Amino acid sequence: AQNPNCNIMIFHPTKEEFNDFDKYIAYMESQGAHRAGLAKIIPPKEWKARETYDNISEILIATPLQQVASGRAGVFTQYHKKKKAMTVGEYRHLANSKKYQTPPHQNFEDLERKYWKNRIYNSPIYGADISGSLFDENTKQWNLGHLGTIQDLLEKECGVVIEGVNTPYLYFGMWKTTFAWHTEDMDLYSINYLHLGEPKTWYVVPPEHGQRLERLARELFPGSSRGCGAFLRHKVALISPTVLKENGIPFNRITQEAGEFMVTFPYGYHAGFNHGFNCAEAINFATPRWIDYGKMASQCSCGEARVTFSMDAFVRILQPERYDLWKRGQD
Ligand SMILES: O=C(O)CNC(=O)C(=O)O
Ligand SMILES: [Mg+2]
Ligand code: NI
Ligand SMILES: [Zn+2]
Repeated sequence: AQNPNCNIMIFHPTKEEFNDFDKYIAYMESQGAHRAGLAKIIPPKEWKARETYDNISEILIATPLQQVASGRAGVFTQYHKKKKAMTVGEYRHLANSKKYQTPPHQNFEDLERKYWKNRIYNSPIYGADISGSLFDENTKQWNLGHLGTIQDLLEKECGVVIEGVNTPYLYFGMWKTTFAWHTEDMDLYSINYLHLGEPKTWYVVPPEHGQRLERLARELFPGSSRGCGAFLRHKVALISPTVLKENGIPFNRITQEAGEFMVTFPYGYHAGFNHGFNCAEAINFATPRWIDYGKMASQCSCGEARVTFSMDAFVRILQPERYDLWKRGQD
């Protein structure tokens, strides 16, 4: 069995190996990459996502989110308070202000220490889930706006034609902006490209150990657990590496820098934070190996998780028994 300790693997494809996306994903899995839940892909040196980022300031963040924390430093929830619209140029200036900017630090480890010590005492503003792309249309390799769609994968594998579309999303971050512990909708893959700016630190639990994280989360967030049998789908709960180590949960960590891709694999729980002003692009995708994970994915039916139009069909075809109750949650 390849990668039996479930370490995060890092890949350096050549320009020739960068042509066929599906084939490279299947290669990475042949080497065991999926066992970690997360992999890093460093693009060939010849490749570029676009020529420059000099003209992005007029993108609108229509609903910036202020991430307000509650709890203790290592075990907290966050709620998202909606703020007034602002441009990317305005958001960048805000990120760089004395109130919100990255503090002085020695290296990524010192910054990680400061994040876990101090996150709860501040409320950084995140521009999340903005439909759009920063890949140039002429970029033919690993262009997250030109991937094969999940609806077409389900059709190729299972023969059933369904409605829905699959498009990318932009994330504009600042120091302390936080992504809570989650897997993807329907336990899909994700791919994330850091277009510009400061790094993003990731934490991940191997898929084969995801239920260990779920059981800890039910202990640590006991009212949320009683409210919903899949409450990590709400994307609000944080648990620090120190707490995970104290409770024996297997995990790994890695820092993504500008110019690098990360892939999350089906049922790989992940969480993390941004080091300073940055812009990432991400999208979900599927392969043949995902289909069995989709059939088994938990669902939020309490009504909190409220998700895309396209997830309807996935539930309807892969989880017909749940369909009824899950749709009660979504209406
Ligand atoms: O970058 C972020 O804020 C969160 N992204 C992801 O969870 C992802 O790509 O799967
Ligand atoms: Mg612009
Ligand atoms: Ni994710
Ligand atoms: Zn719920």
